[PDB]
Amino acid sequence: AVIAIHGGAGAISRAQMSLQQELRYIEALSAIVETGQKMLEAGESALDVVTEAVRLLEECPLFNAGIGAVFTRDETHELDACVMDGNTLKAGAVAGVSHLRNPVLAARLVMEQSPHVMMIGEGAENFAFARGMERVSPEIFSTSLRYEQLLAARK
Amino acid sequence: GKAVIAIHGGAGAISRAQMSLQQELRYIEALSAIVETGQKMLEAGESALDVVTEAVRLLEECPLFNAGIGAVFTRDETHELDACVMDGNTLKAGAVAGVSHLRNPVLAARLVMEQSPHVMMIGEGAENFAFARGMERVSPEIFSTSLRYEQLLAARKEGAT
Amino acid sequence: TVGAVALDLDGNLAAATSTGGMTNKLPSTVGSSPLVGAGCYANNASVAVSCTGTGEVFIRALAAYDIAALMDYGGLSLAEACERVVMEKLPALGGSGGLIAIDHEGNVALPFNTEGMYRAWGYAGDTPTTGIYRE
Amino acid sequence: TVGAVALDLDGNLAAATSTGGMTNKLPSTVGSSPLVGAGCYANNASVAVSCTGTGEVFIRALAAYDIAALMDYGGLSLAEACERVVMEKLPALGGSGGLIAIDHEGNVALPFNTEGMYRAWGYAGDTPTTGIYRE
Ligand SMILES: [Cl-]
Ligand SMILES: [Cl-]
Ligand code: NA
Ligand code: NA
Repeated sequence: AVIAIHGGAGAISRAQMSLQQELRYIEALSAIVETGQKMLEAGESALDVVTEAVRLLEECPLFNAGIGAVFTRDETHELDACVMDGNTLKAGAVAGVSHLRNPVLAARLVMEQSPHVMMIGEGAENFAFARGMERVSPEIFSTSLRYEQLLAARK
Repeated sequence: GKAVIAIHGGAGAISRAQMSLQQELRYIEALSAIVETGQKMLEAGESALDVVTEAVRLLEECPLFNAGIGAVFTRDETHELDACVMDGNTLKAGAVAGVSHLRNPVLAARLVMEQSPHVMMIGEGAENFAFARGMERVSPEIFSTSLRYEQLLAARKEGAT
Repeated sequence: TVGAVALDLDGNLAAATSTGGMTNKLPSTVGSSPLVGAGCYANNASVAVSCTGTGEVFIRALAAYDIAALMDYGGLSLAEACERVVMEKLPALGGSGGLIAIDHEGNVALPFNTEGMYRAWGYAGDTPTTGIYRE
Repeated sequence: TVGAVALDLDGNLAAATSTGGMTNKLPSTVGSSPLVGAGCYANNASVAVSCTGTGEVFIRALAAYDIAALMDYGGLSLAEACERVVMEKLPALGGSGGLIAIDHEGNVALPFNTEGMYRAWGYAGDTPTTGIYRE
């Protein structure tokens, strides 16, 4: 039994970070793989383990998913998630959602409760709200760090 | 290897009991006229990519087939169209999903492939991208046919009046 | 759903797929048609595929790409690959439908597991073949 | 982008991928994350994959499924399959990024061609490994 996680790949410079900044990432990554290793150890499903690990990465403002989502060219947030169950080969996905705190949870909902693999935009949101998921403002995903990265990407 | 095209206008429950020869011949006529256009383009040395684009635009135009004009109805009695195009040479692709205001989705899919760093756009944003590049806005009403409407009524119960 | 695949005189493959979905569908839903590798794929090394049928299943099975991978990596012929995906793997998942496939050698296959598939094909400078029902 | 893959004590593989996309992205664009076979794939018979990086490339290459196909049909090992996709085929399409993969035999791989990939893995009942930079 085994888990891996990622919090995204790309242009990270050692020159751009203090050890104390890098340690927040290492601490966040260890705490989430730990949660998953314990779930696995306890006999939780691969599906509930990747769902919880990605919901935690979503909650963590360090990672570009849920809270700490990057900003679009329009200074908005637009979130996408997928889950796939290797046992049934069932899959579910949402794209272009702004009002769902945990997209991977809406993805799971679509996988379990939709004839379709994929829903988009307000329709995906309304599907999720029709099944008890709460509506949030896109403002909750916004962080100072990701905003400054937008201005730097512009500038 | 010989230049060649194939086309489809969808798969499912087609029964011979359901159709006269003259009804089947509307489909055969439409399918021959589209493959023939594609075989002539190929014969002339036009690209596979331009050929599958023109063939799918013709299938969209033909109200017999469930794409563009003659699209089925949603539960909401409008039309929501999706298309993809892929170039086996460059492995470039373009796709739109959830579009209601573009006459020819496979043409918007081509636009995304050729005129963006993107593979896929969705909903109003896909349409706005397309309109910003000369593509005309249409009312979803243009896709609506009597045949597809009657199939919607056949597939449901009516709400109380 | 509608689709087109082609091999040109330069040996280039291409595929395109367009749809209005399923009658009475929930709005803001997406099937295989706009999804690279599900309802549309083209690769000069392998094949061009347009699919039509149960959207949910075509995505889960990656039908279009699976034809290409069976041929590219498994060394299956187009016919072998199309039989495997359309007549075995989609039905095992409850997938009904079909596809049109042309390989880089100009082989054509128009398999379906359904009652019919509105279909046509033809070599350049040659008379088209058309079909609705089985065979 | 964020991602999780897991093999449970029952031999089940599962994958999940979540993102807010690319900084400064055009609105209504869709990268690999919500697309089965591009940014997320799982199959008990093969592998679970989450991907992160240039979405148009991950989609065009079907990165997640291509790991599964290279193994199932190409007879590459997980390590071989992850090397070939991330170090050869993504760059060939102008693509950068990485993925996390676990096969049904418990092999784990976390390839990336980027400067870093925030990453972590651990067997059950065992000490996790974490990484940011290369090696
Ligand atoms: Cl026939
Ligand atoms: Cl490191
Ligand atoms: Na987050
Ligand atoms: Na049409």
